[PDB]
Amino acid sequence: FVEMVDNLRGKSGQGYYVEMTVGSPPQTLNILVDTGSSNFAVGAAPHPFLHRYYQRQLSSTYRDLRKGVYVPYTQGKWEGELGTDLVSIPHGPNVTVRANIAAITESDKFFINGSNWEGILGLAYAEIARPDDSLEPFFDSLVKQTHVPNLFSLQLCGSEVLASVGGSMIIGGIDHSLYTGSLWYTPIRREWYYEVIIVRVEINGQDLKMDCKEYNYDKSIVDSGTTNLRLPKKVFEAAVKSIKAASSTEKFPDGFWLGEQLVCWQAGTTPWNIFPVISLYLMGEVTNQSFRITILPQQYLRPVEDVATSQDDCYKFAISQSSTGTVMGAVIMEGFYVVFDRARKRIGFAVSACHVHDEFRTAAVEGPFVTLDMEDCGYNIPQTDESRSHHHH
Ligand SMILES: CN1C(=O)[C@]2(N=C1N)c1cc(-c3cccnc3F)ccc1O[C@H]1CCCO[C@@H]12
Ligand code: NI
Repeated sequence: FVEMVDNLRGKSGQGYYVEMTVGSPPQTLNILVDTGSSNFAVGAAPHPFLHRYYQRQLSSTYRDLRKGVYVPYTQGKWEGELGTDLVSIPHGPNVTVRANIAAITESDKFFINGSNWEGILGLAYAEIARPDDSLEPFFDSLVKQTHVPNLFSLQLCGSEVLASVGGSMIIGGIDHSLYTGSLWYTPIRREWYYEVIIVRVEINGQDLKMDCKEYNYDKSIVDSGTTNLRLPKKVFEAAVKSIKAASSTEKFPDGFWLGEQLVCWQAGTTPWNIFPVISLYLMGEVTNQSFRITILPQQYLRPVEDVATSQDDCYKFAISQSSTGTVMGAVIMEGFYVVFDRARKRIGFAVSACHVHDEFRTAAVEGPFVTLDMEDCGYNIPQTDESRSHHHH
C-alpha cells in the first residue's frame, strides 16, 4: 500500500487529517481522521478559520437530503444540512463512492485556527451517528459500494508555528513496513465507539491494583480524535500519584499535572529516565489472555516550542481526567501501528516504525499474559428509559 503511506498530516495537538475530494469535479478538502465519531461533515459556508469550503452548487453530483443535523458536544457544536455526493481519497484506494455528507453551515468551537482541516471523517459505527443510526457512515458506504476489505489501519507519528506531524491511514489493509515485531489483537467489545477492555494498568512496572472495572468506567475507547490519554477520575489520580513519585527529584507546579502549564529543560537535557513507563494490559482474543502496550514519557509529555525561551525543550503533560471513561487518544496511538479490523471485530497493536524513543527504552507490545480465572473487567452502562424505549428495526 505504498501509495497510502505518509498520507496524513497535521499540527501537534490539533488532529491528524487526510486529503479527500467531494463533488464533481473533485473539490479537495483536508479532513480530520476521527475514530471517536461517525459523521462525515465538512465546512460548507464561510468561517474565519476556513480558507476554503465545500461548494455544493459547484457539484453536478450533489443531492440534497432535505434534512438538517445538529451536533452538540462538550463546549462545542456543529450543524448543517444533510446530502450525498461523490467522495474519494486521492492517497487512498482507487475508488469513488457516494457517501452521506453533512454540510456544516454553522459551528461553535469546532474549527481550529491553523489546524489546516476543513471537515471531519467519523470512522466509528452507525450507533453513534447523528441525527441517528440510519445515517450510513462513510466507511460503511465505502465497503458496501466497493471491493475494499472491511479494515483500516493508522500509524500516527508525533518558534512561531506548532510542530508538524505525519502518519499513514491504510484503507483496506495492513502495511508491514509500518511496524516491527508482533501484532496483538484485542476484541471490539461493542460496535459503537471502538470500545475495548483494559484488564490491568502498571506505572513503572507497578500494578495500580484497582478493581479492573475501574479502568473501563464507563467505557474504554480508541480515539484518534482525542489528543490525550484520558483516564477515569480514580484511575487518573492513582496514575498521577505514581508518576509524581517516580519523577520526585523534580518539583513541578500543580499547573503542570493539570496540563495547564509547560515545564522546560535546556535543549537536549530532558531527564526522560526520571519519568516512568505506562503499561495498559488489553483483553486478548483468548479468554484468559492479555497483552500489554507500553508507552514512554516521549508519548505522554508533548513538545511545545516556546518563543520566550527558544533554547529550551518544553513539555505539556498529556494525561488528563475523564468522566466518560478511558480514552486512548493520540498519546497512546503515537506509540503503535493500530489496526481497526472491523471484519473480525478486533483492534490490533504493534510497535510503530515511527514512534519517538531513546537508546534505553522503547514503546512495546508484549504478550501473552495469562491469568487464572480472569474476571470480567467490562462496565455495564446503566440503562436509561430514553435508550430502552428505542426500537431497532
Ligand atoms: C472527542 N472528540 C471530539 O470532540 C471530536 N472528535 C472526537 N473524538 C472533535 C475533535 C477535534 C480535535 C481537536 C484537537 C485535536 N484532535 C481532534 F480530533 C476537533 C473537533 C471535534 O468535533 C467533535 C464533533 C462531535 C464528535 O466528536 C468530535
Ligand atoms: Ni417498533
